[PDB]
Amino acid sequence: LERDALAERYATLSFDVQKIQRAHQAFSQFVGKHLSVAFDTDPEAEIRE
Amino acid sequence: IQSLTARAPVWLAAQDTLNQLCEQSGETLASSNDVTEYMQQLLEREREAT
Repeated sequence: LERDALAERYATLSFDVQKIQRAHQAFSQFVGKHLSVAFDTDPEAEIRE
Repeated sequence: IQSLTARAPVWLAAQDTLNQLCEQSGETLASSNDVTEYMQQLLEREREAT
């Protein structure tokens, strides 16, 4: 009965760690494919002008 | 010509520091997407090291 709780809690913690790791992977993929034009000014506006 | 000239020293400084940064790195850079690819590789290595 005691060890059941530890298994459950460990499951949640491992899930959280995996979530963080994948979030870092996503940001790395992003910057690999993205910075060339990141945060630049909106072209729709200027074309309209 | 004036626009190209105003952009000339900016371009030259870009190339200069690009060469310096390229030499500071083991891998040699050749294109913008290549630069960003190297950057994400650098982040990956940093994460593993920490």
